[PDB]
Amino acid sequence: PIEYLLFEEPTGYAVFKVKLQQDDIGSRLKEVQEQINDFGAFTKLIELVSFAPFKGAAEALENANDISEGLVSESLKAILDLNLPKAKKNITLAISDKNLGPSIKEEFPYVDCISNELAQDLIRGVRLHGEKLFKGLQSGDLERAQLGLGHAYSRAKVKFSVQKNDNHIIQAIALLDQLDKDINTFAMRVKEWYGWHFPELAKLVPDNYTFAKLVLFIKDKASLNDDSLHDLAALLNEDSGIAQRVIDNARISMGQDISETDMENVCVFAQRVASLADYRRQLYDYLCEKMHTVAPNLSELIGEVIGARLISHAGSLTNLSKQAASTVQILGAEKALFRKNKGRISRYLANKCSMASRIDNYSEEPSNVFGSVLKKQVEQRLEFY
Amino acid sequence: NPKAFPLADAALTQQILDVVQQAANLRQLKKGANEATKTLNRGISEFIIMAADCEPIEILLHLPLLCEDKNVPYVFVPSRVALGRACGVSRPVIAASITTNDASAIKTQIYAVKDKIETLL
Amino acid sequence: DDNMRREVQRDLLLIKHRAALDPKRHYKKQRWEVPERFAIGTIIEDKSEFYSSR
Amino acid sequence: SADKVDVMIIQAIALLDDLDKELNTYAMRCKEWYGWHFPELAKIVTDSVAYARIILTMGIRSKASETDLSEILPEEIEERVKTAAEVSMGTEITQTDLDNINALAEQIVEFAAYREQLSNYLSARMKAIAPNLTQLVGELVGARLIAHSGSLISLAKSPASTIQILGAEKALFRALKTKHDTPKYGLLYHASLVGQATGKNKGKIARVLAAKAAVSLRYDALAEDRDDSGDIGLESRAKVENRLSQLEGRDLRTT
Amino acid sequence: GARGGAKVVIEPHRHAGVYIARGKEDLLVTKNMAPGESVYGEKRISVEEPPTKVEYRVWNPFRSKLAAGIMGGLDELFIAPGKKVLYLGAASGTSVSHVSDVVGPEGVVYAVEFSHRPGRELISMAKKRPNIIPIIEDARHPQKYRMLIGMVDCVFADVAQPDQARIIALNSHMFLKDQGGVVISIKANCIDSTVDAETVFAREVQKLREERIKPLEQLTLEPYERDHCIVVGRYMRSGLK
RNA sequence: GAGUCCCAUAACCUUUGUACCCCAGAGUGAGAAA
RNA sequence: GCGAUGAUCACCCGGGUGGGUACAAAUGGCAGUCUGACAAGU
Repeated sequence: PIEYLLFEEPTGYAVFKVKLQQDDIGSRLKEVQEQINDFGAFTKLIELVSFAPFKGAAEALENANDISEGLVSESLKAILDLNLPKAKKNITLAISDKNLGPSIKEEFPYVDCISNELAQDLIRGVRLHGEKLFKGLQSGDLERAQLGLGHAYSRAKVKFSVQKNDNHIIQAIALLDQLDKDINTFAMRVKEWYGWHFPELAKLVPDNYTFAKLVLFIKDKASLNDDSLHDLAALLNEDSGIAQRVIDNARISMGQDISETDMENVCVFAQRVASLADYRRQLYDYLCEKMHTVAPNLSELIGEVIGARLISHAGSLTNLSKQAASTVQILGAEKALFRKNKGRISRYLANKCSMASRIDNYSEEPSNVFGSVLKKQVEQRLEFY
Repeated sequence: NPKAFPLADAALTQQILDVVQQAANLRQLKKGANEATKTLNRGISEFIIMAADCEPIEILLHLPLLCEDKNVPYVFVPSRVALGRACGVSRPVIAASITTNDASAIKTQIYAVKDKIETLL
Repeated sequence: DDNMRREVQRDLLLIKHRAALDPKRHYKKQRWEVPERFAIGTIIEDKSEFYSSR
Repeated sequence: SADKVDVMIIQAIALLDDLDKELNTYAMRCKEWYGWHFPELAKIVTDSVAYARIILTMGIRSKASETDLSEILPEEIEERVKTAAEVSMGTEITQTDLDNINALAEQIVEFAAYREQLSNYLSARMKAIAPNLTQLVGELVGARLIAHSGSLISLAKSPASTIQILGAEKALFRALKTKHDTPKYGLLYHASLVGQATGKNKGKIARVLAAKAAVSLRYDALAEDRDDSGDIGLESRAKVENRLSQLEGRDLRTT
Repeated sequence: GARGGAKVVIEPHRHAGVYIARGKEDLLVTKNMAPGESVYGEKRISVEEPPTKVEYRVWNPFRSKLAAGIMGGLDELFIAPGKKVLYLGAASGTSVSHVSDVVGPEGVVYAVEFSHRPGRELISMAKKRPNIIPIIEDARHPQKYRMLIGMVDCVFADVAQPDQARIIALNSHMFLKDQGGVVISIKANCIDSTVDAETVFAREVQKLREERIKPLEQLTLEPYERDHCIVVGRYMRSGLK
C-alpha cells in the first residue's frame, strides 16, 4: 500500500512514486532481495517525481538538525505539500524514520507514514544507486556535500570555536624563526654587495639593520655633503662617531665603484631586507597578543615566545596538556627551554608549566589569575634555593 | 553541565574511599594526577577517582579525556582533603588511580564499586 | 632499479640471514625471497623520545 | 670598466638559487596557515604566486561570492574556488589574523616581483661581461658555468671537454675510478640547443656545443678590445645549428 | 629496538594498503596521508622516492585492536584501498587515522563517536585527513545521521557496549552493501562479566547469524589483548545458507 | 665513443667561533628539615 | 613557619684540560676535471 517515498539527501529532498509494490510475504526470499541490487529491476518499482535542492549550505545544516530531531522544516513542508495528493482513505508515504512520522501527520492530517521493513528496503535501494535514479537531475555530487555537511553537523554539537584555536601560534613560530634566518642571510648579502663599492662601512656599522638603512641613503660614496652628514648623523647617533668617519673615509677608500644598475639592486635588495624586518616585528607582536588570548597562563609563567615553542614541540596545546610532568620537562630539554640546584628549579618549573597548560586548554575563556600566582610560587622557590 | 561531572553521592563516596584506603595498604593505589596520567597511558588503571573541589578543577580535567579514550571508569568525590586522608598520605590528593591486579585480595570490592561508577556515568 | 646498488644488495642479504646476527634473538622461521618492489627508509623518532629511542 | 666585473655574476646566481628556496617555503607556509581557513584552495590552484593573489583579492570565503578573480584564474578554475567557499570545512578567522596572513601574501608577490627583476639584471650582466657566451649557450646556463669555475678567466683556461661535463663531477669521477662509462652532459644539459636534440644526438651536440662554447668564452675573457656585440657567438651559434639539422636529418630506420 | 636513525626495508603486506618494515625487528606500517606529523606520537619512517620524500606511520598493535588483528593473521579484511568504511566507536584518531591511511585518498571513512570530549579531537584530526567524515552522534540511533552516510563497503565496530549486537545490525541494514564486510571487536568483560569469555563470543556470534550476517572468521587478539576476539563476517542479505 | 637523472647548487670528516650541557627517561614516586 | 597542586635520587694545577648538544664559516681534507680522427651520402 506504499504509493510515495520520501528521501533526504544532503543536496535536498527527493520524492518518488512507487509504480509497483514488492511482495510482502516473500520479502526475505533471495530473489526479492537481489532485485534491490539490480538497477534494471529497481527502476520498475519506483520513479522520481520531484527534487527540491537546498538553497545553500546554511539551509542544509538547518534541515540536517531538523531531520536529526524528527522535525519538519519549512522546505520539507513545501515539497510534500506540492506532491502529495489531498485525501476515509489516506495517501501512504514511506519514510525512513519512525520519529519523523508524527511530525508529518500533525502538519498533513491526510498522509499516513510507513516505516516497516518494506519501506526500509526501498530506501535501501534509493541510497544504493543514488544519483543514478535522478535521470540526470542536478544533485551536484552526493559525496562532496556529504563531507561538508558532516563537519558542519559535528562541530555544531561539539560547539567548536576559533577562540580555543592555537594552530595560529604554531604557524607563527615556524615563520618567525624562518624570518630571522632570512633577514640575517639577505642582510649578509647586502653587506657583500655594498662591500665591494665601499668595504669599510661594513666594519663601521656592524648592526646589519642599521647598515641596510644607511646604505639606502649613501648610495654612492662620492656624494658627501655636510647636509648629508647631518642627515646620516640623524640616522642612529653620533655617539659612536660613525657619522664623521664615513664622511672622512668615503673621501679616502679603495672601494671600487660599481654600475648604476648594480647600485639599483643593492638599494632594492636592502629594501627587501628592511621590509622583512618590519614584517618580522609585526608578526612577533601578533604572536605576543595571540598567546595572551590563547594561553595566558602558560605565556605569563614562562613567556610568549617560549611557551609557543613548547606548544609547537608538543604539536598542539591539547597534546601538551595530556602529557605528564616528566614528559613536558624533556619536551624542552633539546633547546633548554626550562633552563644540581639549577636542575631542581628546571624540574619545578616543568610541573608548574604543565599545570598552566591544563588551565589554558580546558577553559573556554582562560584568565591569567592562576598563571600569576603559579609564577609567584616559582619565584619563592627560586629565592629559597 | 559542570566541568566536574559526574559527582558521586554521599552513599557512594564512603564506599569509594573505603576501597581507596584498602588499596593503599595493599600497594595497589597510585596517588596524584601525574601518577594517574601514567597509569592510563600504560593501561594498568582500573578506574580513576578525582576531587571535585580542586582549586582550580582544570588542573585535573585532562584525565577524563584519557579515561574515556581508554574506556576506564572515572568519578568525582566532593572533597580532596577527605580523599587524601583515605589514600593514607598526609596531604590532600586531587586524583588517584587503582592499579589493575586480578590477584588482589580486594578484587571483589574494586569490581563492586567499578560497576556502580559505570552505572553512575 | 636494475643497478641493484651493492650497498642495497648487502642490506637485504643482511636481513635474509638475520637469525645469526645476535645469539639471543632467535626469530621465527621464514624464507623472505627478495620482493620485486621495496624501499629503504629511516625511522623518525618522536621529540618526546629524545632520551629513550634516539 | 664597472660593467665588466664577473664577481657580480657569481653572487647574482648564488642569490638567485637562495631566493628560489625561500620563496618556496614562504609559499608553503601560506598554504597551511591560510589553508586552515580554507583548505581546498591548494588542490585547485597550484601556483604559489597565484595562490597568494587569491588571498589578496578576497580575504575570507564570504568575499568569494562577490569578489571577481578573473585576472588571476581562468573561468573554469575560478568558479571552483567559489563553490568550495560555501561548503568548505575551514574555520573563520579574525581580522587580526587576516592582516597577518595578508601581510605574508604581499611578501610572496613581492619576492616574485623581485625575483624576475634579478633574472633580468643577470641577463644584462651576462650580456655585458661575456656577450658571445650568452648568444650560444644562454644567460642562465652561461652564468652557472662561470660560477662553477669561480671566475671567467679560469673557465677560459679550461679545455672543451671539461666544459662539457662541468656539472657532473660526482658521476664522472665515480665512473673513472671504477672503470665504467662516464657521463656526457654535465651542466650543459639545460642548454636550449641540447634540449632540441633527441636520442644519441644529445651527446653529440653536447660535444659540439661545448667546443664552440670554449671558443666563444675565450674570446670573451682574453679579448682586449671586445665589442659588446656577440658576433663570434652568433656565427658560432649558426655552425652548431647547422650541425644539429644535419645530425637530426639522418634517420637510422631504413626507408 | 627501533631507534631513531636506524634504516629499515619497507615491503608490501599481503593485505593491500598495509606495509611491513623489516630489520632487526618487524613493524606494521601504513602510508601517511598527511606527512610530517604524528597523530598519537607513533614512530614514522621517511623514504625518498623520485625526489619526493614519502612518509610512513608505524601501527602499534597494543593501541589499536585492528592492528592486533593483522598480527594474528586475519585471512580477510574488507578494508582496502578505494573502499568506503563506516567506523563505529571512533574514540579518537588512534585507529581511524590508520584506517584512513589504508583506504587511500579515493576511499572515505565515516567516524562515528558519541562523547564530545574525544569528538573535538576527532574533528581536529579529521581536518588534516580529508577522507574522514566525523559524525559526533550516538551510534545506537543510525537514523539521526542518515543524511551523512551513503553506502559503505565495510563496517568496522569497536563500540564497547553490552548491546553492540543491535548497533551493528541497525547500521548494517541502513548503510552496508550486500555482500559487504563486517568487522567487530568484542570485549567479554563489557558484554557480560558474570560468564566466561568463550560463552560471550559464542553468544555474540549467534546474534550476528540472526541478523543476517554470515560470520566468516573469529580471531583472538592475545598476546596483545586479553579477553578479546575479532569476528569478520559478510552481510549476506540474500541468504546465509 | 661515452651513467645529467646517488641534488659537486651536494654529503661526510677536520679546524675555528658562538650559546648551552656533564642526572635518570614511558624517569622514579614519600619523603625532606631538625 | 615543607610536600602527591609532587619530597628524594670526568681530569689536573680560585685557575686550567676532557667529553657532549644547536648553529655559522673555511681559497681546510676526501678531491683527481672524459676519449681524440673519422663520420654521413651516391
